[PDB]
Amino acid sequence: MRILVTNDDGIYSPGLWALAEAASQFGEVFVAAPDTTIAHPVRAYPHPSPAPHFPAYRVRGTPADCVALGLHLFGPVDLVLSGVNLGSNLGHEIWHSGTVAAAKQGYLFGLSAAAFSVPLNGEVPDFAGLRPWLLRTLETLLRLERPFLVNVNLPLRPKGFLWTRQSVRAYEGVVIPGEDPMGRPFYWFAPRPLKEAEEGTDRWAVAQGFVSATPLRLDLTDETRLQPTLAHD
Amino acid sequence: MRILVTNDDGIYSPGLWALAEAASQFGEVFVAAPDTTIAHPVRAYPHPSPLAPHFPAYRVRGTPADCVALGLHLFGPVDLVLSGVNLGSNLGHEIWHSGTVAAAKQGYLFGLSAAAFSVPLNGEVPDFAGLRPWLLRTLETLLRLERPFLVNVNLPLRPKGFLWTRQSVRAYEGVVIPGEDPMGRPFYWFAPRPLKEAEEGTDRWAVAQGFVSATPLRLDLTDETRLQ
Amino acid sequence: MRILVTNDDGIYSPGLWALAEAASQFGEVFVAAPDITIAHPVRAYPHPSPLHAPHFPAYRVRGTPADCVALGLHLFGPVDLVLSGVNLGSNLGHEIWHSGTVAAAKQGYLFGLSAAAFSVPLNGEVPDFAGLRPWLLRTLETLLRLERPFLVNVNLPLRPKGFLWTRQSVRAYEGVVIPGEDPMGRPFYWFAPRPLKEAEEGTDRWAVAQGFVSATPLRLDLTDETRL
Amino acid sequence: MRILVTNDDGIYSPGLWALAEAASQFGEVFVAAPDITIAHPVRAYPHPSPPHFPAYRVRGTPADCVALGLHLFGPVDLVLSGVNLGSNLGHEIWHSGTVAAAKQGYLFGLSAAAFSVPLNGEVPDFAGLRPWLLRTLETLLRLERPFLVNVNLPLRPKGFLWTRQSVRAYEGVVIPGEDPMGRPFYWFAPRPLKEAEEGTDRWAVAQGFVSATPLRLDLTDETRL
Amino acid sequence: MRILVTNDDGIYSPGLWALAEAASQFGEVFVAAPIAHPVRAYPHPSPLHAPHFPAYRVRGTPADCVALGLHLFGPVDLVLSGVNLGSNLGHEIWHSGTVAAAKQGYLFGLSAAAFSVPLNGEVPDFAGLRPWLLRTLETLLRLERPFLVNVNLPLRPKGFLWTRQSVRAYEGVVIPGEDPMGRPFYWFAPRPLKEAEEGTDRWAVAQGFVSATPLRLDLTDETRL
Amino acid sequence: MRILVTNDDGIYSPGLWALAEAASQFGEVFVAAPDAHPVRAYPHPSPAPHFPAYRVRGTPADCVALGLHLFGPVDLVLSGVNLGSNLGHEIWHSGTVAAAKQGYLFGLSAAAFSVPGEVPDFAGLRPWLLRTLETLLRLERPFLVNVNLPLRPKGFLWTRQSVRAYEGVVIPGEDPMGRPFYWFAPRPLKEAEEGTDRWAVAQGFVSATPLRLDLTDETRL
Repeated sequence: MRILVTNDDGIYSPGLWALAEAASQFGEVFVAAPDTTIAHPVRAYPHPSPAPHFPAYRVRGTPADCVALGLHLFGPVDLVLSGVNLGSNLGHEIWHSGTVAAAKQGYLFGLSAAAFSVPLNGEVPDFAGLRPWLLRTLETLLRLERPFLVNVNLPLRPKGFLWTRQSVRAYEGVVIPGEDPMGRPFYWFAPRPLKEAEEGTDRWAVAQGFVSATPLRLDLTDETRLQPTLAHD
Repeated sequence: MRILVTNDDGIYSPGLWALAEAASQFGEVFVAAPDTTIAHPVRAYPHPSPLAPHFPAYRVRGTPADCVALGLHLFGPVDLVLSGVNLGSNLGHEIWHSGTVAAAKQGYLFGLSAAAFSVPLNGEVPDFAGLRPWLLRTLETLLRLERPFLVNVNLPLRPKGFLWTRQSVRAYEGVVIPGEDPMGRPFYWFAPRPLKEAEEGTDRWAVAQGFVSATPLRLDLTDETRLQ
Repeated sequence: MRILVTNDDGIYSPGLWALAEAASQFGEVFVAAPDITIAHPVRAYPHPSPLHAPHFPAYRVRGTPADCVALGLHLFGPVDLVLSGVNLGSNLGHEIWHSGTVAAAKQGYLFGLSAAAFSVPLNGEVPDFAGLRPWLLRTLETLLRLERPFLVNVNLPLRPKGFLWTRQSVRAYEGVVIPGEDPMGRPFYWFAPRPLKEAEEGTDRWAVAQGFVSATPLRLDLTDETRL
Repeated sequence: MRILVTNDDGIYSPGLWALAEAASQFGEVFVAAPDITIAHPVRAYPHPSPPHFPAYRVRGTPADCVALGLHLFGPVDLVLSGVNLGSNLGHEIWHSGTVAAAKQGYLFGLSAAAFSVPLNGEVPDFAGLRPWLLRTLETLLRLERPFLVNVNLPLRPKGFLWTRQSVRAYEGVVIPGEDPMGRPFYWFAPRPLKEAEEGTDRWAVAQGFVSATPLRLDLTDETRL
Repeated sequence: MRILVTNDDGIYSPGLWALAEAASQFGEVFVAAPIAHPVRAYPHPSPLHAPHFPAYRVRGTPADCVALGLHLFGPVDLVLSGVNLGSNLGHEIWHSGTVAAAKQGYLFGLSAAAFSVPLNGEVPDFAGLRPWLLRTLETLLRLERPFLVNVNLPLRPKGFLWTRQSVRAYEGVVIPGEDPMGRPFYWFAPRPLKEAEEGTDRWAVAQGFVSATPLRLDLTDETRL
Repeated sequence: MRILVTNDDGIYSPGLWALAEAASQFGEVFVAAPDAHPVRAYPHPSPAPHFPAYRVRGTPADCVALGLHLFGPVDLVLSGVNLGSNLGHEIWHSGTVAAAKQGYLFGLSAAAFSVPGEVPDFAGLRPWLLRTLETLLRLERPFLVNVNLPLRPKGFLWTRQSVRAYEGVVIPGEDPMGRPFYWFAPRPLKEAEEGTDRWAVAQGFVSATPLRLDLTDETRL
């Protein structure tokens, strides 16, 4: 099988190259990464892979742009992988994730897809010690009914793997006033969750030391509110 | 009832004032809007509501989410968070990265009822003197629902109805066509297009039929049918 | 004229005797109501018709409503019309398919006799037969003018104020599946299918909703001549 | 595409899996089988399918299975009901639980097809009927949607045929008798006035032809309005 | 004295209202007739021919009737079930629905009795049954409490006997036969070995006496444990 | 000896063929399962060692009557294994139990077998079936025994029937739609006592309760 690897941090992110080297254990691997709805032009320049040579392209566009060009230039492609993003993509963060959107674009194009992320701020992800678990994870996804759309968060030092649901929490909008060093006022926006992540959620799983894998949906409709509204006698 | 009003087009967008005006008809309106992820600092300066009655307002040099948190601290408590009226649609796959929708969701995450308002664009501009009747009718409907609620609303340019809808979810084809600019440089045309037409009952379908579209949104992106 | 009357609620149901007394206005009445293709046994014992109206011959039957049509035609043969009802409960739209009341009539029609099923919408308040009698007589009068043989489904609201021929209501549906739980934590799904629009004028469902008795001529053939 | 498969015999019927298995040869299959309109509680339970298509046993009717089927698995593009052990021809179509489930599917907006094979004697050879189930399924999947067809496969199929429901007049044969314990009763044995007619599902199955009949939803007799 | 009258033949059985009227002669009578499940219930009119009884028609099992019955008319100190339109003697008790209701009442701490009468043949004259029906309740009411008795009234009582349940062995009589349409079948008509020993419910009602058997709830055979 | 096996879940229930196969290790087995009355039945092919089989268009009791006529003489009637419990009060309305009671009413030894979210792994239960059959086969005949095997038994135990008093909990409620109703969620006053079938299965033990046929309460006659 053939795999397209992209991300949203750039063609130089070591997480991009760690994902591609790991994807290569299961198939032909091709890379298309970002430079940084309507028909637009996209410039794509061949990029030499800094490991087993991977045909790569540097795209002047969005990650979704990469997936589309990556399928054109490298088709056929059976799977679309996005990451590994330097930074988590858990709970409410899934919504806005660029990494996730890349995988979602692949699913919308009919392929199977998965986003991979690791937490930042402090220690940098050690990709050598993460290779085993990256591999294990890929081996599992590859045993799912296709196509699939999955969101993966790997902790810094994984001890396991778990299928998770998204953490969904309420917050109290904390606004704390303050003044900068030179006198100018401002507001410190810092929302705190009203409770701890329940077990079974992606956030929990990563805090316990497990690779979290969440199957995503494309439909945002709240049918439990819609259906009753649409009913008649 | 106290209503916080915001958007993502800017304190200067007419869409924003059309909505605050319409919301006033149901309660005391407060406005907080963007100027143009974790504990971060944000600035906010008073702003005179355009002249229409006066609305306490603020321009926030941050995100629509910041506006919502900043509005609840500056005019709290609040009963409802309305975001829009956005100058561009927010149907289907677009809901995902909607700034307008982002603001409303923020209010929801704070225990409040919320709704985003969008009017389709890229051609002509909306007439908010004509849209007002449909806006009022829509708010009136929303306010009868059980609280809290999270609804996404799209209004066609000149509406002739109203439908509770579901999100249009469609598959695509990665149309990539080679080409060069009249100057000589090569490039790739990316033109994604849906494998089919929007279905009856979806938001996209409703709007194309001249109807206002109202979709109740879920916060959980988890696909439970692939988890169990 | 000879008339065979049955139902699918039982021989003690007042909905049964109301239709019998009513039919007794047009001819001699014989009753056969409850207590598979292969040949099967069926017991039938003489039953005393309630001594409150002109006593009519009757038989309690240890079988199905169709078994009833058959034994009746045999112990009372010959018969001109087979009446089934009055069913305590409605038999409208989609419901016509699995109706025991309609079924008995269809059976009579398949033996070459004219037949009609009578039902009255229930759930909550039970019918008042002294007041339905005029409507039973009026409906019966209307049916006896029809070219024979005929097969008709009749539904009468509790307090009718008119009569109308109707076609079967045919609405689209949505399967509402909302989760819940008994007072023991145990998980379960609440399932209630519901139509997606109001019933149309000219349908049985619309008529009774408006307060008009509804009558629908039925077809035996379920073949959709279109796709063939 | 995606397919929901059910029946009214239960989750253990060979007919059901002989259908799910043939269904998987055209798309993602999910099976929901059995154990009023007012809101009622329904419980489903994860059930191991014997290929491998996710499944559920539903403590409910077949309709319930289509409703639940879609909410726990759906969306879905098609509903399949069967194969029912026992035929569903002519007058029988009226009260078939097999057909009622496909019907519940159409009324929900999807295309639907109910499949059935005669019994009352010898069991069917599913692994030996696969030829025409796949063929019968190919023909339908190409039909203009949405559709609602009733399929009746004879035991040893030598062909196909679009049909019309056989509709016939009957004689209410009633012969008295008495059980061994001397008690009296009446034998009720209805029998048709004449044999099935060419073009009907009942005649087609008797000629060894797989029978499919498109079904209408409105029982209204327009030539009387 | 408050009494809940129920049954399993449904809200329109004359046997049910016949029991209520005999029961009202000894206290206030209330009526309800047909895991944690939801149950619907509606007000139902009592036959204006007898002194008004508050009644409900329940869309569930007779066990439900007793549950909802003690909730709506609570407090109740006696649950009577029947009069069933058919006997409930010997091995029949095990499976009787009329008995089940009374049983449910007992499980709830109340005393209870089930009443049955022979059907299939002729119809029971409750007016000509009211004497012994009344007398039977007088007796039942003198018993220590709570009690749980199965009662069977012959079509024309001329006495009353406390009885034991008839327990008989059977010979599995299966007689071959064929119907009119020519097809074969088997007649299963089990016949007991010996007759019904005297002192048994079956012997009593056959002599022409009302039968009353105190029932137990433990199905265990301690003598083999 | 000669063993007749039936159930009430039908001819395709793996629970019937698991009892039949287990019973074949003790005698010749014959099967008669459901889909003064008339009854029809048709030969049926067994899945696994070959057992003479029959599907009866009738009640479970019918299978027992019809099986003794077709394969008689028979010494033991085995009914099950039912998919779903049959403990305490439940015995009363058990079809599985009613089939065995039929064999008993006919002078034969009889036993009912049942197993309670998930499905039973019969290959793993087999050992407990054999072990349970041998035990039963050592009781004086005729006999009627009710047996419940938990999913993964860890013992055996001759039990009595659990007979608990209840409190009829009725709580008003209403469906999502709007239609109101009554919740009838009865509940036992106490917990299942030690040594009763229900308590026993709860402990993970196989349960076997000899059953009586007389429902008379002689202590009050």
